[PDB]
Amino acid sequence: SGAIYVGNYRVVNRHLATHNDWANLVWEDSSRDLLVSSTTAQGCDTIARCDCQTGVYYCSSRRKHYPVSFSKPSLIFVEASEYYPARYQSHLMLAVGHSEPGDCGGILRCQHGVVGIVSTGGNGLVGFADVRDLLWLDE
Ligand SMILES: CSc1ccccc1CC(=O)N1C[C@@H](C(N)=O)C[C@H]2C[C@H]21
Ligand SMILES: [Zn+2]
Repeated sequence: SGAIYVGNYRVVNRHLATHNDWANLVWEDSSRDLLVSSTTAQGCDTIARCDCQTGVYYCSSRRKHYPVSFSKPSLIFVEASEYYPARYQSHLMLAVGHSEPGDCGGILRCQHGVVGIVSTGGNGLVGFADVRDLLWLDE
């Protein structure tokens, strides 16, 4: 579980999105595991606009924040699931770190703000869905 709240937007994993998110849909992308829904209240999360490759992510399965080195956003194969068939997921960033299925949504942050959220994991790895290219979130 976990969301990003910037201005009149809510950013969640598309596989974890609720009925309200779909009733107030702004943009969704299956290949990125992202969904953006509109909000009534004003959100206050700063989105990072950078090329950072080091940051800190929240791990709800360990109740701890972890510093990580992460890859540049890319097309990375993800195995079949109960939400998506086997496919390349775009704008994904991998790091060495603990991830569990319910850790999806945990925020990855650098010194410049929110980078993205936990999307994939397993085998001593954690994958983050990047949100830095979505410039319309700020505007
Ligand atoms: C971080 S979740 C996790 C953790 C350890 C091991 C396995 C998983 C499962 C995983 O990688 N997922 C990928 C996600 C996707 N983007 O397609 C769909 C939901 C099922 C989540
Ligand atoms: Zn940064």
